[PDB]
Amino acid sequence: ARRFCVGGNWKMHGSKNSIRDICNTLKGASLDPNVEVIVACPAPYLDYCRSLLPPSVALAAQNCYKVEQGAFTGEISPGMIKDCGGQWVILGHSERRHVFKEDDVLIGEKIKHALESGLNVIACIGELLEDREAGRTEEVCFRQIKHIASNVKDWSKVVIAYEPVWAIATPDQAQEVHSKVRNWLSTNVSADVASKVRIQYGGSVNAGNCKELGRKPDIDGFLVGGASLKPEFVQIINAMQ
Amino acid sequence: ARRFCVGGNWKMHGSKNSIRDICNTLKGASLDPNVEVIVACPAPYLDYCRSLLPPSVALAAQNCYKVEQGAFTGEISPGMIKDCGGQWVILGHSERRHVFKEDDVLIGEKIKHALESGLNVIACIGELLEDREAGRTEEVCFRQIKHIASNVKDWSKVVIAYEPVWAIGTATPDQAQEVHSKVRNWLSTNVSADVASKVRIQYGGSVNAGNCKELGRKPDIDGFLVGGASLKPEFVQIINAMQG
Repeated sequence: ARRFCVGGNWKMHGSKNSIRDICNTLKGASLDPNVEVIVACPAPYLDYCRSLLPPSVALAAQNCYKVEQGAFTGEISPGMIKDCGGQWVILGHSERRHVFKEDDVLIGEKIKHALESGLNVIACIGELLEDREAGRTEEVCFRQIKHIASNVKDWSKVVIAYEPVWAIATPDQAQEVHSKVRNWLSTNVSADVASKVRIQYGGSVNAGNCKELGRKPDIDGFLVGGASLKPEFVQIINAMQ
Repeated sequence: ARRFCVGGNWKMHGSKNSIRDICNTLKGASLDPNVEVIVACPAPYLDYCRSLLPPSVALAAQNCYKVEQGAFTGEISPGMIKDCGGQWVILGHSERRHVFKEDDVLIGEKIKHALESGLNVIACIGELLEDREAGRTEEVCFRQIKHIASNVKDWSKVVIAYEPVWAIGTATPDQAQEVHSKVRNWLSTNVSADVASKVRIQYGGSVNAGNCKELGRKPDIDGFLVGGASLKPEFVQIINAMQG
């Protein structure tokens, strides 16, 4: 009874002409109504995308800071994001964690502030290649979700995204991790919450494997990357039709 | 004679409402035309500020990454900045360096990419209180300037800002002048006399309508990189620091 959720993380890609044509494709396509769709564009285009996006696609930012105002050059707040039409924010993404050194406590605080600000959150987790080779997939993923759960009061506003960053994985391997994460939630938070929380597959998703990955009982959607910039994103959204 | 340059770094402040007021103030203010003015707003408002800002104020971003495109969630590039009306980018700011651990080589690569992309750069340097009270204000400021100079081939596109981080955590006009002076000498001997002669070096310490006038008269201080005051009406008076 979990609503399939598909997010598109454009990452550091996009211009006014390229974003516009992606939006036209979205609002001009037959999208499965049952699906909750989200796209995350670069901060400079937030207000712009919101004007071109159909009401069936919610707008997300790719990151934000843990406070509303401050001497933090280069940082944006949940307040600015909402001010520009955004409703979601991606927090804890593997690139922020590994390339930009964002630690669990910081991510924890960002999630807490984002939520009290009225923003929904896609909280990301994932282990590195070395973590997996050392049977540390669970130790890493549990510790990361722990810091997230600790900052979530209303789970109806967050979606978890699992990133097999170690894969730079099979539908079977992804289902296993999603399964364990849900189990962690069920025993450490509540059965109620574990049943309703969407866990998106943040691995490599394309038109060729979306239907199989989506059928997995514990996979409730995707956090798409490169393909979210292509027409192929429409097929990925319609994975469960 | 170097052209006085005043930058306004709003940092993490601003809403469509608040930003509209500041632009209207600048648009309706009486600004010394000799001054080159720049304001750095949060990335979400770039396109918005450009349409409300008078042609006398240039638009800047508060940061950017080192590549045009890529798998770097949360990062923006010089290309997007320019696509939204921006002409400048602040790089190496004390907050990025210390709060977000941005290091010298990374800042160096950003500066080189921003420049080749057609963007002007305000490159920041500054030592911590630990470095100062330890007698290494120079060794820190020189390392940073070194990594900056190494990635600059057209100095006409760059402005350097000095941040007495060691105080922004009180610093007199005398000590500020001494640092700008050493930095300029570093450039004169390690880059060229010409470049050191023309490069603007802004004071990024705390600037207000109360000190801007005497800080500006310092021979080696060519402007400011204002913080909190750039959100208030006094920013106008700071821009007019050298007026008569």
